[PDB]
This record gives sequence, C-alpha cells and structure tokens, in this order.
Amino acid sequence: SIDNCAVGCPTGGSSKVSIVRHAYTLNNNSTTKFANWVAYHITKDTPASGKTRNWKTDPALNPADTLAPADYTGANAALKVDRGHQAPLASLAGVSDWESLNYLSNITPQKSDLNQGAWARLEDQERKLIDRADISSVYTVTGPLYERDMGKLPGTQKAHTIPSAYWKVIFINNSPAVNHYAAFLFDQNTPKGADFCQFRVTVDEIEKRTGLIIWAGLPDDVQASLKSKPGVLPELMGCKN
Amino acid sequence: SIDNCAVGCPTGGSSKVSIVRHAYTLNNNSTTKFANWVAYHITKDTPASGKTRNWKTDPALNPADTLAPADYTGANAALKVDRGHQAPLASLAGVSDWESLNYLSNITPQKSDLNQGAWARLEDQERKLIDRADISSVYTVTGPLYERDMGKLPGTQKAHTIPSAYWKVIFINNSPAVNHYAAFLFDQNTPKGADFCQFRVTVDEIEKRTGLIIWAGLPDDVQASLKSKPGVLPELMGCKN
Ligand SMILES: [Mg+2]
Ligand SMILES: [Mg+2]
Repeated sequence: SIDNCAVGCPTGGSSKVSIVRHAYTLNNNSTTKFANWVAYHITKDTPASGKTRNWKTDPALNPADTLAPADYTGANAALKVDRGHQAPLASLAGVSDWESLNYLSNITPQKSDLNQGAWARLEDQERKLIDRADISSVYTVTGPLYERDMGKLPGTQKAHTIPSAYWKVIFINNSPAVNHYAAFLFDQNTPKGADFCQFRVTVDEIEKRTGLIIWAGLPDDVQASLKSKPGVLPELMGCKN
Repeated sequence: SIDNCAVGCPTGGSSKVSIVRHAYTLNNNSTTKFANWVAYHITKDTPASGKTRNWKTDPALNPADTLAPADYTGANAALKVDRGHQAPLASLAGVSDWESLNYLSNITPQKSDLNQGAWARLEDQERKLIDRADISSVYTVTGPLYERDMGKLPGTQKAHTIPSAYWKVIFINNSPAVNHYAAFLFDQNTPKGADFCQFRVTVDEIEKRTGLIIWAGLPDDVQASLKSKPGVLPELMGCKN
C-alpha cells in the first residue's frame, strides 16, 4: 500500500519481489549483494537532519544474499570507499521506518570522493527542491552499474561485485509525462570537486547500461519520447544549459 | 477575472491596457496595427471544428489603431500573404466569444506558405496535446517579430508594419515552473513543407527579439533558469532531440 514510484517501479531487477518500506522500495541482487535499484519519494514530511548511522544487515533478506557490517572492515583503508547510501538518509529519515535507511541493502562501497563530493551536492539540490511551494514531491530512482572490475572488499569472503558507477533519475510532483525530470550518471572515480551538472544523461542511456526499464508504467509513446531527451529539472537545481 | 496566462501575462507591450476575452488576452500596437502578443488557454472544452471566418474590425479598439477587412484587398496578389490567426480558431472556437477569433486584432498578413504549412502543423500538435488524459490545459503566448521590411498592404493608406516572423511559447497544465514547455520561432519565408520541429528556440531569444517579458509573474530565479533552456514539450508533439 506504499507507492514510492508513482509511474510504476522499474522492471528488469534480478529479484522478482521488491522490499517496500516508507523509506524506499528496493530490489535486491543476491549475486552482487547490492540493490539493483532503490526508489524513493521525498515530501515536506520526509527530511530529517542529524540522524545516527547504525549500519545493520537487512532483516528482510536472507543474510547470504546481502552484506553485514563486518563485511566493510578495512574497506576505507584499502579501497578509499565509504558506506554510501542509495536512498539518502537526510532526505527521508522523517519516515516511520527510517532506520532501514542504514540497512546494508541500501548501502554500497562508494568511493569517498564521490560520496562526499558531487553525489552529496546532487543530494542536497534534490532535497532542496521540496522547499519550493509548488513542488509537493520528488520521486527518484537510483542504483549502481557494473561495467569494470573494481576489486573486492577485503573484510569478507562473500562473493560480491563492487559498483563501477551510479545513476539517479528524478522527477517532481506527479509524473515525468507532464513534470520536469532529470537523469545523472557518475563513475566511481569522479573527482571530489566535480560539478554534478556535468554528469547529466538521458534515461535511455541508464536503461541500456543497467538492463532496467525505469518509470515502467508510463505509456509507450511517453517513454519513447522523453527517455531519449535530457530533462530540464537540473536548471532548477543550479545548473546552466 | 478571466486568466488566459496563469503565470502572469507578458509585460513590455506597447499598450498599457490589454483586451481580455474568453478567447484570448491581447495587447494591441496602434503603430504596427497588429497585436504585440496574444495569450490563450486551451482546455478540453475550447476546441470546435468547422467554424466560419467572418473577418471584422475589433470593436474594442479605435478603428484608426487596427485594420479593417477592406485593408486586406489585394494583399494575397501583392505579397502572397493570408489573413493568419494569432490565437488559433479551431482550438478555441468553443468559447463564449469565439467570433472574436476572427477580429483583425487577432490577424496579421502571414505568408501563405507559413500559415498553411509549419504554422498549421504546430497548431495541430498544440491542439492535440489537450486530448491527453493527463493534460488539462495548454497555455500559449504567440506574437510577431518586426525585424525587416516585409512590404505594405496595397489596400490601405494606414501606416502599418507587417511582421517578419512569428513565435509561440507553450506550457501545459499549471506552470512552466513545474510543467513541460516549448518555444518556436518561424521566419515569414519558412518553406511550405518545413518541419515545425526544426524551429525550436528559447523563451529568452523571443524576449530579446520582442522587448517583452513572457510569464512575467514567475519568480526571478525560475525565469532566469528556464527561459535560457529549450523545453521538452516538443517531444510530446512528435519532435525528436
Ligand atoms: Mg552518501
Ligand atoms: Mg492560420
């Protein structure tokens, strides 16, 4: 009874069932150990600052199909990665199941310079959209890409696949059929000082690279036309051209 | 009490007072003899087909400040122009004062190849938007450019200025601050078989070439960012890239 997608959650996830929470809807990958996609819905009631971060194994998954906190030991030192959120904590932690934002189904080993740099700056602008009086929702889908060998977490024996990049698809209010939208894609090795505005892409590129269909409930004609056209939502997020 | 603009009618027109009708809001130019801009609001209830075209002098204007039917005598033979509508007849002819769509304040001498070609095909797609279940309004502003000498109507003694080009700025539903938008600009000499999708521009370009501020009630930051960025509404009208 919770719809975190509005226009249909993505198809093409490796799991036929998705986890549905107030914080987000997520589709796990038991092979990579990370979520294929995470969909969430920011409203005026969802942001909450200063929450704590008790990393925890997601109790709704089989423990063999996801990571545990122990699996991150030594990762920062060896790989210069953080425990990076997919659905962002500060944008969503006002919901009733907020601690699930720190479940490791919502985390990947994300390069620190990306997590703390352009990815964070994009999160900040994404969240700020909800402060506009005429913006009542931000609906986002985010996830990883696996396109090159990224090495392995040193602290685990579990088979897993570290992402090589991350993507984020955003629209406001009711539907990208009528409302502004955006899509971004960042390599893991994006420089710390990068401008997130330089990473705009089409939804079609993300779909072709991921094997997903985003906004899967839209009419075919809407999908074809809008997914090959970069959106204008980034212009409201401080981007030029 | 009638709001044909939603987000503020344009500023900068030569007349300090505009004519407000159910069919449109119009700002006349007593020097050129044509409207500086015409703003209108298509809904599911506004289109009507097959209405006739009884051209008439606008009774709300001083006759010296506008054209009369006699003024068009011989114009097609001299200049290959038609009596071209600014606010489109078929999209608006169901309104309560529809005959005002054929008042000459809503008409200019528009090259036949443009009127019957790309301009008409844009009108058709603009009108078709309202058939979509999720589109409840189309708000448009249209008007001329005055940049080169296009000749004089042979049938009048009045000083007048034939337009050199025509533009159309469109958005759907509530506001371009949140909804898709488009802008188009066509020279008078546009070839008959031209594809209207090849004439997309920014709102900023139209403003700079007219002295107007369109959507003048939007916040400054919304104006600055969106007006320099071509919109995505044309993708819903059959256009690509
Ligand atoms: Mg982060
Ligand atoms: Mg016409």
